[PDB]
Amino acid sequence: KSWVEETCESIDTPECPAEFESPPTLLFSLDGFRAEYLHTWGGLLPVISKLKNCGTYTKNMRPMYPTKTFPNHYSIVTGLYPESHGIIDNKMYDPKMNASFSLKSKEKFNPLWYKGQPIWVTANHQEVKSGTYFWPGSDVEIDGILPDIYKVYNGSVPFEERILAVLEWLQLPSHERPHFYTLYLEEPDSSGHSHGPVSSEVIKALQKVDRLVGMLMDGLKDLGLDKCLNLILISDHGMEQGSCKKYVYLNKYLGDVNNVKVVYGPAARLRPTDVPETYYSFNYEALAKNLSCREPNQHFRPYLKPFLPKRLHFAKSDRIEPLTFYLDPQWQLALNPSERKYCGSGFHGSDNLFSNMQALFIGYGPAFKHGAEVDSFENIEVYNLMCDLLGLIPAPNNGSHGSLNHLLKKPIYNPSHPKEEGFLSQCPIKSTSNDLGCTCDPEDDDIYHMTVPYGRPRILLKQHRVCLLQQQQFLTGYSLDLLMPLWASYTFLSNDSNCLYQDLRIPLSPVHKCSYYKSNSKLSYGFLTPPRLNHIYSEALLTSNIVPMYQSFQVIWHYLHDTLLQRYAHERNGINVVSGPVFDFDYDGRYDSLEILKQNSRVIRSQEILIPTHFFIVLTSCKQLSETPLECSALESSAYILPHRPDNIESCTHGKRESSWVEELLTLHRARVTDVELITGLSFYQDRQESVSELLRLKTHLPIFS
Ligand SMILES: *[C@@H]1O[C@H](CO)[C@@H](O[C@@H]2O[C@H](CO)[C@@H](O[C@@H]3O[C@H](CO[C@H]4O[C@H](CO)[C@@H](O)[C@H](O[C@H]5O[C@H](CO)[C@@H](O)[C@H](O)[C@@H]5O)[C@@H]4O)[C@@H](O)[C@H](O[C@H]4O[C@H](CO)[C@@H](O)[C@H](O)[C@@H]4O)[C@@H]3O)[C@H](O)[C@H]2NC(C)=O)[C@H](O)[C@H]1NC(C)=O
Ligand SMILES: Nc1ncnc2c1ncn2[C@@H]1O[C@H](COP(=O)(O)O)[C@@H](O)[C@H]1O
Ligand SMILES: *[C@@H]1O[C@H](CO)[C@@H](O)[C@H](O)[C@H]1NC(C)=O
Ligand SMILES: *[C@@H]1O[C@H](CO)[C@@H](O)[C@H](O)[C@H]1NC(C)=O
Ligand SMILES: [Ca+2]
Ligand SMILES: [Zn+2]
Ligand SMILES: [Zn+2]
Repeated sequence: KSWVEETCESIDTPECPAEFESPPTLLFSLDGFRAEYLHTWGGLLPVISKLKNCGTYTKNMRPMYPTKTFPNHYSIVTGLYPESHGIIDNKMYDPKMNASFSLKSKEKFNPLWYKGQPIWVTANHQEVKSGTYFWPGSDVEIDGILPDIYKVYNGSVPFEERILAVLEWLQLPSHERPHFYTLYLEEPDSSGHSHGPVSSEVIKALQKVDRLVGMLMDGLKDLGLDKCLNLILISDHGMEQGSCKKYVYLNKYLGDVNNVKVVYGPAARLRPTDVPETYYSFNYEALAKNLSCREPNQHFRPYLKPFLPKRLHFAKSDRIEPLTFYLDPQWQLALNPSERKYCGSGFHGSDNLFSNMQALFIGYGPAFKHGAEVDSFENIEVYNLMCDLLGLIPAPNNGSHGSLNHLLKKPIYNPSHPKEEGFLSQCPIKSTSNDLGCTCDPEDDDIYHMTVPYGRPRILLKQHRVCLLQQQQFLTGYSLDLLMPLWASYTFLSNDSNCLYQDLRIPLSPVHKCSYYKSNSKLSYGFLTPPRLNHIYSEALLTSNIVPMYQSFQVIWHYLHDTLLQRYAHERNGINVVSGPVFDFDYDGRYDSLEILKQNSRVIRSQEILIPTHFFIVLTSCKQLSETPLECSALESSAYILPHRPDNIESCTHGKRESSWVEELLTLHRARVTDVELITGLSFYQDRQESVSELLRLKTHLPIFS
């Protein structure tokens, strides 16, 4: 009986043959295996389905941006964002090197492109042999290290020969036998491109890849290793059906120009022709503004590199062009119709939150649970997972180590909460009482636990001075070094102007007085905590609850609290809200140091002001609608990092449908709670009853579009 014909068998304890001390780990990749494939064509894939039913499976695995082979395949083995490991796209360019990158090119084998530290390099430093087969970055030597057994990429090599090659390596002597293995197949990406996600060719491809995996499992069985191997069946990205009618050509707005170069695709980037002579000299801002809101329902959008949604983490790299394009699903962008390969073929590279861009993940073996289905997770989390499977100390990556513990029978690493590095001090009443120049028209522990029911946010800032200011409706973490609130937490239940009051607990600043704010200047102040809470709550009009805010953002901020927030309280039976300013001028996704904060502190209206680049807001509710946010058994989190812009060009307000463009902006700039943590230096939910690993799972979560 073949392996696919046999039923499920619990591998609680690894049954390894002699000469094996511990189960090896094989990374089997199926390029272009969209997540919807297994959802829909499960009855046609008996081998893949059994690995799913007897292993650890996830409906959707979220890949990196852009959704391309090389960036994702390299992000898997490095656990790094594409902006950090160097491989931004299949085709890219480095200005500082004056060299282009391509799959079919000599620059591909240049070690100056590959940053970070892949798993095979990590394994080598800790005396662990590795045998790879056609994995991106295996041909090139990183840090002067090459896998003990490698093969320079040759797509002409038959798949059946690739499997046998790995099977031959598994038989090597105990001292010369690799402990980590990789496998790569071009299917069903190849068939996906030429005929589309919904075709007879992909079905034939899926069945082909399915039988090929069955051959591997039969091969493992004949070697007596079917219950002694950890298998991770993964993919790089999904597949979307392209159309000729749904394509964007830049020439229609620019003309047959030759001063700009466009890397075509659903994730388009733009660089000048005179490069690197005018790589920085070229002002992209004008071109971006000249391309925005040209169509009534435009399916593309010009984005300056720091203005992209933070969830993508696609700014802090030299190779990424300062001008990018975000496109709607099923849409690609190019300069001229000649540059593009084809318009009506299957493509990928779209937003990583799109339904069809989702990838595959199946963990099978003694280390993985049997028939366990978990929630979605990013591919950068797999790096740490493999380190635990190979007994390796992971290199510094972007994955939350320990967040995938629920996949393993016996988890190896037990994570802990980050210690508070902040210098927590107290702010008593000391300075009474200045004139604010404002016109106003006519015990403690119980209120604490009510405002921060999951625990106060911890200050990961080193070594920032923070005070805890308690009110009757909210608790705010105030900064003494920046003289403004870092965060404000409050609970909003299902059903419950030019005037201000001086907070005697904080030092007075010239920007706290209303006389500072005129009706002419676009810059004003906004509240972190809505004043219409619970008559009218007056402590929300405290000076310590205001932050510098553009008038254009107030359009979004008011609708967020006056309309959406109240609706969410009815739908989710109340919400706990934590809000605050975000300062990331270096667009790296992490909080700025005191040094760079002072460099970006503008002066306006004769006063020095540090204005936020973004504003974060985290919404927390109960998974059980019968419970209020003060009595959650399990949490329901959703975070947002909203861009603080002087205007609303990104939204195309023109037509004046306020209720439409705002919600679309919120959903677009949704982010992981971890993303908010990383960019603000705060830690949430530390006093929550669930374990750290569970809380990591919660904070690293993102909803899939469509
Ligand atoms: C995802 O995960 C990845 C990996 O963890 C994260 O990527 C890492 O980000 C950090 C923070 O940005 C990076 O650290 C910085 O490294 C830079 C560059 O290093 C080089 O910089 C100069 C080259 O021109 C040079 O000055 C440096 O030379 C020495 O510098 C000091 C001297 O004592 C020494 O410590 C170094 O070892 C070098 O010998 C160096 O060649 C560096 O410029 C940054 O310095 C900042 O911080 C230091 C204090 O540590 C401070 O003194 C400086 O003033 C400055 O503020 C900083 O060290 C790191 O390189 C990244 N790692 C990888 C592998 O990419 C990424 O942040 C994560 N992303 C997200 C979204 O979380
Ligand atoms: N290691 C590699 N080196 C060069 N090309 C590769 C490698 N792996 C896959 N490819 C090619 O990349 C293409 C698929 O990439 P993608 O279109 O982004 O899904 C196919 O043409 C593959 O043959
Ligand atoms: C940049 O690269 C191009 C193409 O190889 C080359 O023609 C040019 O000389 C290079 N410029 C510099 C500054 O070296
Ligand atoms: C690629 O692999 C095929 C099949 O083994 C082989 O015939 C061919 O020689 C290889 N190409 C190169 C460039 O070596
Ligand atoms: Ca920063
Ligand atoms: Zn691919
Ligand atoms: Zn492809």
